[PDB]
Amino acid sequence: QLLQSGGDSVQAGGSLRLSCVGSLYSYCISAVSWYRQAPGKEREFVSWIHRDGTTSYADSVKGRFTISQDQPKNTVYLRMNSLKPEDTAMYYCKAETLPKFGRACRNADYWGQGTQVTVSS
Repeated sequence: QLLQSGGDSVQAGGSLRLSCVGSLYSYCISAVSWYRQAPGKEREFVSWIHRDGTTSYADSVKGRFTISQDQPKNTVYLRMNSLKPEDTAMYYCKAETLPKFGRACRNADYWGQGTQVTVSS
């Protein structure tokens, strides 16, 4: 189970930090990612962080948002800076696990239930 926190309404130019907190074994996790979906639109990729610390970003947020992780805290953060109205959406985190990492590990994707972020002009 993945739980999320940190949603809010903020003014354009502001900052928020979303948390993805996993009731999972960190050693099972290959990568955690953030997605978002706005009404009337398909899901969008936002950011990705591997077990080994490598990160990747969608073009929309490259250099603007930062993804980071604290595995002892079972937590991955989406650090949303320089926000603009276009970033308004429901944000979802995904944790991918792989069985190679341990006996309890499954080949599975786990998803949080969504965190609303609203950015007004």
